[PDB]
Amino acid sequence: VPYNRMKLMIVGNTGSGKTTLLQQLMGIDVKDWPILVLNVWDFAGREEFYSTHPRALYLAVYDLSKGQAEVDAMKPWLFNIKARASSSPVILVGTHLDVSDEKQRKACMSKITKELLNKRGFPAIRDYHFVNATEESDALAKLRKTIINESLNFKIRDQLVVGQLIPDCYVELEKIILSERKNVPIEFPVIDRKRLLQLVRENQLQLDENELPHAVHFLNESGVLLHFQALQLSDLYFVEPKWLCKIMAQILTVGIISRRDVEKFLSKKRKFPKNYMSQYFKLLEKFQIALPIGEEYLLVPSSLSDHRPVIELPHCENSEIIIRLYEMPYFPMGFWSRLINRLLEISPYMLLRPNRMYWRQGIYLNWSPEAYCLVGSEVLDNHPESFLKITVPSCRKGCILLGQVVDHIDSLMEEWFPGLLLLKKWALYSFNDGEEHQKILLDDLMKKAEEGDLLVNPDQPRLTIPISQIAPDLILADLPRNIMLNNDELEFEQAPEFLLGDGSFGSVYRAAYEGEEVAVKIFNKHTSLRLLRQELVVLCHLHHPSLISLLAAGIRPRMLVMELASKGSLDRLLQQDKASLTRTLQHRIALHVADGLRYLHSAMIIYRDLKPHNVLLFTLYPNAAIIAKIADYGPGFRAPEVARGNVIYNQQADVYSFGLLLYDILTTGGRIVEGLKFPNEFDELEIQGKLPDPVKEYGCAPWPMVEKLIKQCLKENPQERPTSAQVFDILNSAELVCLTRRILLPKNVIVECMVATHHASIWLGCGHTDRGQLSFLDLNTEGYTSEEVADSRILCLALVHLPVEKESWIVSGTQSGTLLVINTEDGKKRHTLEKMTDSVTCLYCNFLLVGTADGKLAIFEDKTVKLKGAAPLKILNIGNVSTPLMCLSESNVMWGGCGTKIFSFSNDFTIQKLIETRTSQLFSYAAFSDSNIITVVVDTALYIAKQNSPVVEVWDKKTEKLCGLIDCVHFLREVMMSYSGRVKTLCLQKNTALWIGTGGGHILLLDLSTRRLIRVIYNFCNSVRVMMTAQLGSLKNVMLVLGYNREIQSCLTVWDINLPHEVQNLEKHIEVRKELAEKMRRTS
Ligand SMILES: Nc1nc2c(ncn2[C@@H]2O[C@H](COP(=O)(O)OP(=O)(O)O)[C@@H](O)[C@H]2O)c(=O)[nH]1
Ligand SMILES: [Mg+2]
Repeated sequence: VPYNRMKLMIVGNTGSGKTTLLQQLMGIDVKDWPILVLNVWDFAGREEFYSTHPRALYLAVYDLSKGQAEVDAMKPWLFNIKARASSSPVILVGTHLDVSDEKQRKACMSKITKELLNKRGFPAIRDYHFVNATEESDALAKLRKTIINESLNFKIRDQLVVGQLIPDCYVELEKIILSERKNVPIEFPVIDRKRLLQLVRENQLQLDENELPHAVHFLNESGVLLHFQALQLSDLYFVEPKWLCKIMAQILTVGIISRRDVEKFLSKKRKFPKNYMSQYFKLLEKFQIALPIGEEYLLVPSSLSDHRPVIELPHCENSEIIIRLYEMPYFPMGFWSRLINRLLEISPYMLLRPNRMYWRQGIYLNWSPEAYCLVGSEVLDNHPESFLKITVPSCRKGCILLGQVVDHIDSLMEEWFPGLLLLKKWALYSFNDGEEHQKILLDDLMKKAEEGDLLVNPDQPRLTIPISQIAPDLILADLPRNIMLNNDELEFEQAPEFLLGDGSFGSVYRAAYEGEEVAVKIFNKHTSLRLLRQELVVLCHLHHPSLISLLAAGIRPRMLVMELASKGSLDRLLQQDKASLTRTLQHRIALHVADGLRYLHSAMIIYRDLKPHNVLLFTLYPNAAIIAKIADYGPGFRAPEVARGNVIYNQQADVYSFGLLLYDILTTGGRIVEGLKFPNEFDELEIQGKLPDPVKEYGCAPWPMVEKLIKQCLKENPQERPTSAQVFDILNSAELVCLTRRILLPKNVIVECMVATHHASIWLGCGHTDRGQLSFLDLNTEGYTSEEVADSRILCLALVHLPVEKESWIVSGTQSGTLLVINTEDGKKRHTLEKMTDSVTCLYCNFLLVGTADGKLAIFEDKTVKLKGAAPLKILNIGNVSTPLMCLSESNVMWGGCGTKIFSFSNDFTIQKLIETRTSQLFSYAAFSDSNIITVVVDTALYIAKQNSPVVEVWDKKTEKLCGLIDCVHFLREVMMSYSGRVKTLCLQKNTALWIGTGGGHILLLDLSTRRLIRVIYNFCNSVRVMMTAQLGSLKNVMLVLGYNREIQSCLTVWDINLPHEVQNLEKHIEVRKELAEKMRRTS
């Protein structure tokens, strides 16, 4: 709809009469003026808004009776206007004509025809008038006509360039919002409830990702409300303009003042939340009201004395100091307060605190007679142009100070006062102490710097000056010793065959430095020096192992010598050698990139470019201290948020980009990268966020943990996405590396036993029901079936393998005592062996050993079990009706548990010793010692776990003695009723790893050679049921951990058998690099 509202900006200096001008025509006094409704902003006082937060017409008002001097005073105002809206209309109005002789009128008339109306650099004043008085006038009638017609003309001009007129149509929903924001009654008008207000007005502009940002954008430009977009009080805090302006302006007027006393006053004036108060102070900085000095003080630039304090500097002879001048036509408004804010952080030691003084128009830092710094404004007669003077003592520390000052000045101007980049840079020098200084432009000194000569007096050759004294910042004399270029080491040709690449900065060649391969950036005639120094500032102070460091810089040919990558960029590797891209290598690359991001984010630097083309590899050797680095720190791969082209980049954009990188790493084919070849789908795909399952879609081997990390990372909402610090923490995990698969079982399925086929599937029992039900899991497809095969509940399964006969059978022992034997190659071949006198408690198989609940051990001949109703070879009575067999271990002598005794068997099935373990109660606790044995692990000692024990007993089988206890509670006691500490199962690996499962979701990794805790693996599931060691169909060895996850959920987790080693190796890796980070940062 045809929006017909436009802003009127009235500017001028204090005492101009501009408010009364407005009155008759009809910090900032804001009121509507229906004529066309104008939103009139009367900048009554020094409202910095015109620089702190700069469809509008400008009315420039000045006092004619003051004259030409006032006209000149308006140049900064005009500059500022042009600097933010050169296309906007400007009407120049002189006032006080009734007390100003026409001499002044025509003097100022000629003044503006000579210096503003026909002068570039000012926003082409559209028209002008002179007014006698605000009583009324024909001049004012004409002015009103001018304002109206010109504002119409302006919007016509916008239609010619922008495409919008004074009835330009804007989405009506935005118009509605304006009205909704008008209707707001809040004591402390700070808005967050806007989300609700959207919901109050039905739900308009529902594209929160696009329409909402546009509405907000409009709301600031249209003069309705205020976002403050890196502040915390920014996005969710929309504030009434009247309060923002009023309160901050008042506090200025309510010069060093302690923060706390300001807080005291403010708390009485307006009871803001202390959180808001911290932001309040931050706003004072950003709006140039007050600058932070120490953490307890504010400078308050405005109102500082403007009578440069008497300062006597040490050093007096011309050769003792260095002087630099900046010639300007006028200082921009706010130039000084911004400059001061930057200069306050200067320090010659950053590579005692200074006695600082403030002039408003200058800063004096003291430190020491050895190194001090004075920056301030000075003006000479017959030279209208104002200008800066910088003075430092001529020595290395003085140089360092100078470098910092001029870098801040140039950066200030590039960001805030472009257009000037005027700024005539002069250096002062003399050929003899006691004489006057001579001026020279730095451009000419640069011409001489290229020659490398002394500055030579053209009239008298005997008089020369070593350039460095005049300009030690043209020659890079302020570099750290560590990066000064040694010209006897650097070896390069600049020949075509060494060209590695180029750009707007010049070109890059391959070279040698101190015997190493390096890359040399050359600033080949591209506004050099300034670009060079900008790069030097960024490169220094960033010293992380994952970044490309600087290996000396040199002004003689203007070079940056940097580290050259040995294996090249990731992108190439992805497309050229998947064999190198092992699972181990991939993980390490992810760590190194994550560190770089964490570091740069803590350094307040947004990378904005994470793609495979930017990742450099320095060795494919998986176990190296440094593998990947991020290039050039300081396309279709964009976050969907920033892809809109209407928001601001931040760490969350980088995080999203990282997630995509990780996705690209996961699928080593670079399948989405191949998608780039069809960019119309590729860029949109990323925008949609609808990425396909990396496993299913590309045929990529499973990698859980990472898979969910990517999903967690790539969220649509920036506030939901993980921080880069968190991303790293997640990547820093042995579990991440070694977890390979996780299969959930169907709801309400309880498996009490497992048999993996050693040849890729698992036979599962089922204790959920009370019926003999046998299930089956296909690891190749994660397929699952199940059928009832027996009456009573299946207790134990065993695999009979007869490779000689080319067949195998599953033996199912159950509660009834029967043995159901089923051919694995033929489900129809089912038969039952001689029924046992009690239930079957365990199976082992060659002989099929059947341990029953009455302590009886049946031994069946290897092949015999094929026949239905077959009887055992022999039967032994070990225990009794109350002492069941529960474990047959063998690692050809058997060992096992019977009640509280440990038995052992020969190859003739004779008892070789009955070790009563009840005597262990002399140690530990009798109710733990006196309990049925659950499992026996046979190594160089026996490891016994008893039912409901928290302690594992270690026995010396050679002497039958207790040789130690393992307290599981203790280990988890060190870890900060899920912590039952009950031991569930014991597995043993011959590399000394001992795997102990427990009641809660924890797995302890112990070191058998020292009996020490390697690591606690936890938050696995609710409870661990069984653990198996099994070789996969790929021949890879893994742990099969079956657990409960009560919602009776249960699941199978597959772990890489080398977990114990990965835990230790990873830990080492992380620590080594940690030390290197400190090494680098400390050198500086
Ligand atoms: N002689 C004369 N004085 C004026 C005229 N316009 C404004 N002034 C005086 O200027 C004062 C208004 O200043 P004001 O606009 O409040 O101050 P400012 O906002 O800082 O410029 C009143 O005293 C006016 O009488 C005029 O046309 N003729
Ligand atoms: Mg006023």
